Amino acid sequence: MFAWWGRTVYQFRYIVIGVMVALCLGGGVYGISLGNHVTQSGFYDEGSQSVAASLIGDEVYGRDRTSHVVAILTPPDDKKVTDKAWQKKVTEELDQVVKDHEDQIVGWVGWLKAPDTTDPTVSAMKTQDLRHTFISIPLQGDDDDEILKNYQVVEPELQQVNGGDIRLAGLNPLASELTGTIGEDQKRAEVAAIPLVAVVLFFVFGTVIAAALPAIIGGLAIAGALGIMRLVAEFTPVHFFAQPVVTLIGLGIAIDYGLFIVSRFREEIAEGYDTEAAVRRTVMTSGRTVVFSAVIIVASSVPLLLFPQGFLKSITYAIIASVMLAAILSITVLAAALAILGPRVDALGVTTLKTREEVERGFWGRLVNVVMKRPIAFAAPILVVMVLLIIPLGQLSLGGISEKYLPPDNAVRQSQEQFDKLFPGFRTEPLTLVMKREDGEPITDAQIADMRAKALTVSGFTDPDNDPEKMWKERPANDSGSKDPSVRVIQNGLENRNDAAKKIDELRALQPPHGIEVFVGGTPALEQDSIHSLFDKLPLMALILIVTTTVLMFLAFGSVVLPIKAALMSALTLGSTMGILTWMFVDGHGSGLMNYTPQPLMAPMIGLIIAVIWGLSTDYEVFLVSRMVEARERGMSTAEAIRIGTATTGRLITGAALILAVVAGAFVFSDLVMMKYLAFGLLIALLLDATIIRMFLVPAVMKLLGDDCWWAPRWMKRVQEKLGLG
Repeated sequence: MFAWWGRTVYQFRYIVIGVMVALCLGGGVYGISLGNHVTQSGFYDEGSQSVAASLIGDEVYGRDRTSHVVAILTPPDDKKVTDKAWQKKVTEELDQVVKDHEDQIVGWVGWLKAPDTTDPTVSAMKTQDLRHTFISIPLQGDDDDEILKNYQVVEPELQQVNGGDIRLAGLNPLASELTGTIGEDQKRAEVAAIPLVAVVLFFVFGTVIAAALPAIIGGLAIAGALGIMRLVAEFTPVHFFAQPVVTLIGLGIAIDYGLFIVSRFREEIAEGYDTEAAVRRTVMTSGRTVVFSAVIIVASSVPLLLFPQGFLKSITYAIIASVMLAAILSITVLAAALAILGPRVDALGVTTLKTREEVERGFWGRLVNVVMKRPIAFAAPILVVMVLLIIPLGQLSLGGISEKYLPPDNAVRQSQEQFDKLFPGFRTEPLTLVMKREDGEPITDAQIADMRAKALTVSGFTDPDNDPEKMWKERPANDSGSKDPSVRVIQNGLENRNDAAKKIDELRALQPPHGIEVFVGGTPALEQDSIHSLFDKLPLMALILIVTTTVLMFLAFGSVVLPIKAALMSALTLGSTMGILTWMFVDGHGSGLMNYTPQPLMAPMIGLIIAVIWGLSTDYEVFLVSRMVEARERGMSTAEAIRIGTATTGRLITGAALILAVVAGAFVFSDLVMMKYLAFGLLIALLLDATIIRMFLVPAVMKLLGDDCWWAPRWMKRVQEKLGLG
């Protein structure tokens, strides 16, 4: 099978590179337009009750457009907000902005439209000492995606009204700033990471042709994966965050796969085999490991499909479509591309821009004997430090998307927090009570006052009027909503957003008036319903994740003790990495150094970081142990097999982890916080596997385990062979 494709990729090697580089570059120009056909929704549970409350409340009442954009106006030269020459100037300029964009802006509403008003809520749009006043600029669009693209059309000219000084805040000035970090991070990876991965790719192969062939494989994968994600958008939507997690994870692993196929080809050439022999022998060993590695990532990422978050579903498609395409490109393009030029992998050399590898192979031979000869002295201090690193995980707070995902010194984050200080009380996240009747009959004003009465039993709901009768005010209705007599929602905020987990349960516990069914929604209910759905399905994901990666390793290796030693070791790296991230992102240790603000972690990010760490650390255990397993099949003792595998791999795995840490290191400088969280989640897990796990834990435990490392029952070794994996 793998042996068959060894020479089959050589008999037709010219077509194999011809069609595959054509599809990747073909799908590359198609995937250019992915940046347009991509959404931003998918963080809340689309099937929960709070979403139904939020979707029903938008049909009956009106979709809230007041919170789209808020601009804070300030008169120059310490003038107060009563100057008629300034009001006649900036109102003339705002009307000019709306007149120039009648398709994007519906019009602006503010205290400046009626300077001599009596409406209290329009009077609160101007502060006490004057000097400051804000407006609301509602925007056009059906879904949350049109409104953003409409905001980014008017934002340039809108920014120039007062002269240059308007603090644009609200939903869209933040959403444009949050999604705008993707351009910053990916550009940072182009100018500062893709050069650094060219140094590492060269300081492991010594030649131009050798160093550049993984970059060709990595480049085609991105060009190929963006085409498939562009095609997926033609049916179900794909999220904004799915594009970085290809540039981030896929680009770094596609080169890694290209680093073992090019290297094992160079190894079999240095042993004396001909070109067709090595091409036939790499795909039975390295090509077999690359394919097994890719299927282990898919095994780790598909349990995320059990989660209802759309944003997580779009990402696992980006992870599968960039990893499986990275393995295919390796035993296809890179197999043929190496078969075409043969030994000319080492032709070009450094000058067109052995003794160092043997002293490197020698150093790795020395260290493992030190570990094998005294195993418990290494396997015991490491065991406790790792368990000690899982202590901070007990402080796991889960919060929602907010303005504090930017650096604390950000332009828009300060424009937003300035708004909350100047005009308190306008920004609210109430819990809505979407009560509907199946009769299609008007809810009596008594039932409303009766449902409002039961809602008044729960303590901790903001009563700012100092009057328990002006609470649970009916939600204001816009013209765009058609009011069925059956649906009438009431809503009131909370005193502490931490109580939301508690009071949403009490609001559902309130016995509704007879005939009516009350959906509890609001953004605090949208969050606490998405948090709970994660933890109900996280155990089932954990089970499917562990049994699939372990079985896939038993087929990759030949044993059953190594697939369990791996999972035990791979659960240790998970516990330590998430403990540190909780410690440095929830408890904020090291925030001022990286410019972030400590805050609760986003709930779906917890599910993604698990499936990405486990499944990347496991791919490194297959990278390493598969060489020890191959040495055992040549008739070598356990300590001889351990020493041989880990020594002939200490430069490929060390060079592979640098390419991945350079790309992920170019994303730790993200202005978006949860990208820093994921980027650090890679380095901490990655650096822990390539040093503490590879060099000290797996040799000491495999030495302790001895000749039991390779054992597997009789019938199980037959199943692995009958699947053509012998």
